[PDB]
Amino acid sequence: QISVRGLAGVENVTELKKNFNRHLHFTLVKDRNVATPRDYYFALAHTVRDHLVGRWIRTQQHYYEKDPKRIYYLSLEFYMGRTLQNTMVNLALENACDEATYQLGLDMEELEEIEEDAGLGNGGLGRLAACFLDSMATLGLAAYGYGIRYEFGIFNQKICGGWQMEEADDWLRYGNPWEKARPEFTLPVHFYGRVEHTSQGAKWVDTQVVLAMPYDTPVPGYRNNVVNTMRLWSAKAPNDFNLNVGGYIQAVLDRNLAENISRVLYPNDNFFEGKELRLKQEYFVVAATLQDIIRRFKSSTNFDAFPDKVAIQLNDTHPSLAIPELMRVLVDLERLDWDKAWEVTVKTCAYTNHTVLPEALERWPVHLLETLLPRHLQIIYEINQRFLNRVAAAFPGDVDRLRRMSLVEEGAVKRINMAHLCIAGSHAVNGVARIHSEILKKTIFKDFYELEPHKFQNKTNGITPRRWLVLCNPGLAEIIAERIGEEYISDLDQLRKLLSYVDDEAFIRDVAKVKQENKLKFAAYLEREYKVHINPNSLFDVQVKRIHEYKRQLLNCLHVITLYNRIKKEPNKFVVPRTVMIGGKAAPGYHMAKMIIKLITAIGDVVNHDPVVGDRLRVIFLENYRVSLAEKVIPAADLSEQISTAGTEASGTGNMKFMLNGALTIGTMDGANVEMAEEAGEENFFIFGMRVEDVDRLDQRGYNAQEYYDRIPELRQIIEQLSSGFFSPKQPDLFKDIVNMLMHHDRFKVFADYEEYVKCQERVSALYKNPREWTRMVIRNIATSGKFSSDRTIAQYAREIWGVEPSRQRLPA
Amino acid sequence: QISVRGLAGVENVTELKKNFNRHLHFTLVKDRNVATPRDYYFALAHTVRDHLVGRWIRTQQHYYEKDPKRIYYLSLEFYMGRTLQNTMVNLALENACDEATYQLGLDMEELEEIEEDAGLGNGGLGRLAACFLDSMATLGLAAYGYGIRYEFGIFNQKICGGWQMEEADDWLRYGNPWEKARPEFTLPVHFYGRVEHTSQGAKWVDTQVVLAMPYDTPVPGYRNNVVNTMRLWSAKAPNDFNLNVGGYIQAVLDRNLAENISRVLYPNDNFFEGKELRLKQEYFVVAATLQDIIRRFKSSTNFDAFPDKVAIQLNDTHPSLAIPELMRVLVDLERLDWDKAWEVTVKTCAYTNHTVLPEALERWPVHLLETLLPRHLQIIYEINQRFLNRVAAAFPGDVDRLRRMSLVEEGAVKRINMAHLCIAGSHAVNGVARIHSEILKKTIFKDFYELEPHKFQNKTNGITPRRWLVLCNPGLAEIIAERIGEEYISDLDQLRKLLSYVDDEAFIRDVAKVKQENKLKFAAYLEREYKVHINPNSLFDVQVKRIHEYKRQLLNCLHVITLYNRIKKEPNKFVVPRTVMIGGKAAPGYHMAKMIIKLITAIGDVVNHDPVVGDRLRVIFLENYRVSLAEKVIPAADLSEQISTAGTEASGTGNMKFMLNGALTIGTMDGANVEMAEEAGEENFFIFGMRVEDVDRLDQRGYNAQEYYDRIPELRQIIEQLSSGFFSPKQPDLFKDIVNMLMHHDRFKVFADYEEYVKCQERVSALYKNPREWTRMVIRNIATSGKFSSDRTIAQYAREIWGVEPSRQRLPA
Ligand SMILES: OC[C@H]1O[C@@H](c2cc(O)c(Cl)cc2O)[C@H](O)[C@@H](O)[C@@H]1O
Ligand SMILES: OC[C@H]1O[C@@H](c2cc(O)c(Cl)cc2O)[C@H](O)[C@@H](O)[C@@H]1O
Ligand SMILES: OC[C@H]1O[C@@H](c2cc(O)cc(Cl)c2O)[C@H](O)[C@@H](O)[C@@H]1O
Ligand SMILES: OC[C@H]1O[C@@H](c2cc(O)cc(Cl)c2O)[C@H](O)[C@@H](O)[C@@H]1O
Repeated sequence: QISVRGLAGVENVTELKKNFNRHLHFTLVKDRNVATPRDYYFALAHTVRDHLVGRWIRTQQHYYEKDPKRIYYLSLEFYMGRTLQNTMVNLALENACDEATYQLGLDMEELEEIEEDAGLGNGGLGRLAACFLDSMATLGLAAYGYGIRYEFGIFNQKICGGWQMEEADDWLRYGNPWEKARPEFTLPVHFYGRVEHTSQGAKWVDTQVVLAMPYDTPVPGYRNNVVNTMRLWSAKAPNDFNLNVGGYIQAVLDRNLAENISRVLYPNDNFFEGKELRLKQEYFVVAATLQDIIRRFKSSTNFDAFPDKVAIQLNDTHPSLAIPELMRVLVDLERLDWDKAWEVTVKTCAYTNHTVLPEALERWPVHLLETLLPRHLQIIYEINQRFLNRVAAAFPGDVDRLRRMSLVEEGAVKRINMAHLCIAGSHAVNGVARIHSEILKKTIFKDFYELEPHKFQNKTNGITPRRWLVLCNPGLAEIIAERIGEEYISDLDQLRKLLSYVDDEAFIRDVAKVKQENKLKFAAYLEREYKVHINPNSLFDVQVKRIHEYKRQLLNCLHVITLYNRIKKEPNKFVVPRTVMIGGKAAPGYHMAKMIIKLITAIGDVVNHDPVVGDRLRVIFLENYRVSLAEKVIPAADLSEQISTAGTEASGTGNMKFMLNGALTIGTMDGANVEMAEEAGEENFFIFGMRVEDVDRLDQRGYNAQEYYDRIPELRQIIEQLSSGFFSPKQPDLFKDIVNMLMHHDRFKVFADYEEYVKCQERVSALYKNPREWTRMVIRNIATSGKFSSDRTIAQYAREIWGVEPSRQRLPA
Repeated sequence: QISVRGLAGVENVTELKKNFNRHLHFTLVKDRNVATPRDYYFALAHTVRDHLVGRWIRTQQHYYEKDPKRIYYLSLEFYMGRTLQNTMVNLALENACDEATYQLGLDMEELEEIEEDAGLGNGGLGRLAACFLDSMATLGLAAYGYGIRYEFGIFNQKICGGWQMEEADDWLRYGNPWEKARPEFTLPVHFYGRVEHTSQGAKWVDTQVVLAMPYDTPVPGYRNNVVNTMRLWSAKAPNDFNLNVGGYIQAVLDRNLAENISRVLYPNDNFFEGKELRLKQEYFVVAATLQDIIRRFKSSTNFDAFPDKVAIQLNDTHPSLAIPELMRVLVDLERLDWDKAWEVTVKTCAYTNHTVLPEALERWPVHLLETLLPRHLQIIYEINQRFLNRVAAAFPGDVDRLRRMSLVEEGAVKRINMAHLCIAGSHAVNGVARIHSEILKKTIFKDFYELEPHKFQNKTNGITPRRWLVLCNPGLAEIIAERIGEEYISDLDQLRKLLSYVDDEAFIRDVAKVKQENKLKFAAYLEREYKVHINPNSLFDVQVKRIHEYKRQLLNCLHVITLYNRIKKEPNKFVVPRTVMIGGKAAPGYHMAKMIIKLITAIGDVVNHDPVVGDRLRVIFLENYRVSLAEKVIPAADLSEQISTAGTEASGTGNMKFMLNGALTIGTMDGANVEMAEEAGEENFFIFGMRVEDVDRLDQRGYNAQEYYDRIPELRQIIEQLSSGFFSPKQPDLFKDIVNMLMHHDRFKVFADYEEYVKCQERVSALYKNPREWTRMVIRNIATSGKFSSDRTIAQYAREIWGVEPSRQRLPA
């Protein structure tokens, strides 16, 4: 049907059809009379997978023969989403499979909706890892993603009575056709025990053993025939584990204890929970990965060349134990001296920071590490002593600097600062957006920047234009390719050529048409799957992301209520119609976030059923926000809400997704928003609110929310409505905690940005009244979004951190 | 190479080779440079499996269209062993795959040794179910095996310092290519809760739900293109199971609790352990199976025809809850009246008893059933009341009969006698050998036989000649086929034609040659895999079976010691050389059985290292006895030890395996031994010891072991050796418990059969001195083993219990 989706050749379609029928018969053991739609999905999945294997084998054979420097990307999260459509896109199979299935009497889109998301991440950090894997394969890098194969990913969110309910994401229930178990590469991981010192150094003994079994998933590059590997570890008990009948039966049942390590993803985003099971997960991934790395390195004695052949990227502090584990292996097992081992470690490891929020920083209690990883604690202490000796020599007499920079934090409970460990043991440390990286050098890591300025870098985040344009928005990808060709898909900077079409009436009409089509289709989805009615002609105002106080869904709520109150005051006055969509998951233990979800639904209940409002304002909570839902709602959006308090969102990536898909942005100068506005031009962005400097000034003075309440009558009305029980008539005091936090304990200064936000929102509504100029501004956004391709980000990591040159050259098919 | 293994056609071998390479590439994602021998096994397994699927689909399509009466065989155990070779045998693919793999540079036998046993059973009862499935498919019966998919089967046995150590049988580690998960047929199973009474009968409410997910395994018939299904249930938690972060994480981890139901096989053979987890397993299999049965029946309202379309066979009392569960479904859910429901239940269900040992009888505490299955207890009480009302009318005034026949046993703890339940609710009750079935009518079920004589039947056990001749002993199958053709494989009675070859010198030589080849190969195995040296010219004296006091491995031990003592007394006297092999697993909590294993190894330690003995006597404990080991050792045996105390081994099946494979039998007149001796003629069997009547006479008098000790000097010497520490010099009192049990607490009268046993063993050694007459007696055994084919057994069940006619006709290929 459409050009960018590849060729549907006669020979190809015929071959796909016969292989589909083969899998249905031999693989699924069904025929067309008994087959369920899920059987049809699996038949297709297996058919597409067959096209990967040849390329997968020859890519790994290529790396063995050429022996390039290998990149190891260590992460506790890979938010992959669905794999079927992505694989077709990267292999140029989409139109062929579409034709083949059509001739078989099947609708491919319907089959695509059957695949479960691989939800092995919480949000931004997990999705970044997924985008990065795609870009690394597209840029021909010898890269491996290493993580944990969680049996249960991020929970499925159900809304009951306006409240979030969690249910287990049993994503492996029906099987996963994409993974390949590799039990032959099973490795032992050690826990607990004690340290013995001998003539030949230290020994870690009396340990409990857990097995790490790898599962490999192919990562295809974009039409370059490269297929890289994501290797995820699963926890397995050894067969003599804990080994009377009561005794025997119980010993077998106790195997669950060891295997619980890979059972479940911790569902916290941007929040540190110091639980032992989480620490076990962090060591488990690190210990198994490093053994696998060293094994592969030896199968090429001399560890001097290790940093020339290995790069390890630490995704946040979660895999920080890689540093003392590499030291442990090199010193204790390989018998290298400390200084040489440390040189290798530093040159091998690099660290990416993703946050400045104090509650998100990993600080593990010494007593935990003492019991679980006694040898690693000893290595950490020795690392600390030697590091502080350097600090003392560089800044003699500065005793407070020593205490500030220490990896060991003193107090009620002694803790290890994992961020401090990562800086000490890495040759590079980067933030994820220009303003974020500057904040790191100016504030939390200032002392470290003063000691080693060369170590500190910026790598602004990006998103993959394959999943986040071609896959989710084919209609937009097509109208673009009609004008400038297909080359932009792997060179997103080419979108700048679209600036010469900003006055082209044909193109303006096509951009607006594609958006309208996306909006209509998404409006149908909401009726079909959630029985909700929306006006497709209204402005689609959307904030989708995890529920957090810093992301200020509450500020959005205040604006929504303002619009409702202004309508009730002057009902017969014209307003630009809006559909306000807010979606996202709250961490199960985050009470305030759960209260915010309830508030949103409570507002919808009042607003959506007021006859006076009509279809001029609708408030909808998007249930179970996840990658597959993002792929639907993002192409349908007109307005992207990126309204975190300045200095709190390290980068954001959802912002970049909306920009690429034809939405305009209302946002603070926070994270990547600053660079987005710089690229598009500030006149083509709806910027409002305090800058980081203004937040700082307010904190020095003291933030007093009452001041805003006293001086803004519209704001006072909202607070009085919330307090009195307007949005909860049966439970008048339901929202007392929210009002209290806003009035007395608001770390994120919601009131302080309220006035500017509302006024900026008025400017949005005014522009939307003029479809032609709205669309022209949209075109200027899409055209300047090229910087935010993860291909650019990864090319920067490759050249400036890993010391490898990306390649766009095809491998033979 | 050999005829019975089928044709190796040019077109077939070429097709097998290309499909092998396809699977290696597309399925295993390997090439010939990286492939492990395990990859080669899996490539072959997948290749052979492909040939099953067409037949599997058309068999189940056939049953849908023809709608025959369906046989449901309910068992907690299916001891399947390996599947690859069995599948090749039944499909006539063995020579073709042998040729195909040879041309690929691979040894097929080596690949076959890589497959794990499916060890989902303990011994005789589990293996019987497996043999039965094979025969039901070979006889074209619409039959389904229903059980539990245990994650861990029977433990692997390791011998350390002469002691049994258990380790988890992680048989699914590498995956199981034979099974097909069917999550679409997932069914809910209820536990706990309470009973509410309404206007419309009783309701079972507030229950905990566990999901039952089926996995289907194909069961091929012998060259008839029939492929039946074994459906095994796996336990799964619902997604809202148990559904704060501590709270959230723990709730997910607690899913293990529900899923523990299918985790592990209880490793007791012939022994009742009244544990709650076992009760849950029994209900789980019953509840899911019955829903599946009724679903299939409705997909053909009127339950009058239910018994015409459904037969349920209960394998021992383990699935006895099928009776009250069928009543529950019919009465509570389908709203049938009690009397009509009961009529249907009785006509549907039949019960097979496998034991008379009191410790093996299932008697569940009322308090357990009250908490776990409150509605079923109510139904059981009502069944009991109505049954006892019939007893009271038939035998008026006989109050003690009422108490004896009651399903409810009074005492310290009230219990439900599950055997009594099964008789009441079944239209047929059978024992597993003629003497066993007579013992049932004369002793434990005498009252029930008096009430309903028509209900009681015999069905003598059998074994499948496919696995237990063609598969494990191709050389013997071939020399037989050369003389009488191939028809005997599915009509074992034809072996009688071999009686006309008992004086044929060519055949005599061939039978002896095949045995010698088997012995040599097995002697090599022991060196290669266990570093033990044996004389292949010695008599192979073997007792393989579970370790139990009733099976009297101890009596064997006494004979072994007697031979050793007689050699030490007259060293320069000639004796027929023997290799005594004893193997089998002990239940983990069975202390005495574990002591017997230690005794056997202790005897070996002394005997095997005495220079005076030389290679005239060797004692070897066969580690980890299981189906795959049985297939090796049984064809290599000369003498089969079947020496249980008369009246204790219900049938035995190992006995039949040895008879078919050219070993002579030394045995008591117990279980099937009686019928074996009757078939072959008593002169061709080495019978010794007390008959059942003699045991009874001894019990009436009082068994006094001291009498035998006082009157038999050879026996006295052995006991004094055991007591003084001759077989345990470092631990003189190690075997004190064994001596004590033998002297004071021997339920199985070991001493009473000692004299006759030793004298009978002398007659064996004498015959072995004359190879020609030994072999002629062997031929007379093999020739009369036809009765003990499970094809005969199943044909009898079909005609006399299930009311269906077996068929030998091919389905179209
Ligand atoms: O984003 C994944 C897919 O979503 C599809 C898609 C988008 C929607 O807005 C709705 Cl409501 C349903 C749907 O299947 C798109 O049609 C398809 O082009 C895209 O590839
Ligand atoms: O019983 C299974 C298989 O056992 C094989 C077999 C028998 C043995 O005694 C030993 Cl030691 C090893 C072995 O692989 C037989 O050669 C083969 O004919 C048979 O099919
Ligand atoms: O770098 C990817 C994203 O990581 C986010 C992020 C930071 C963090 O410490 C933990 C998690 Cl789970 C996470 O998603 C940042 O908040 C966001 O600014 C950034 O865009
Ligand atoms: O019927 C098969 C076999 O079942 C055996 C048997 C009986 C029983 O109650 C429980 C188990 Cl696990 C078992 O294997 C009998 O002991 C044996 O005589 C018989 O040959």
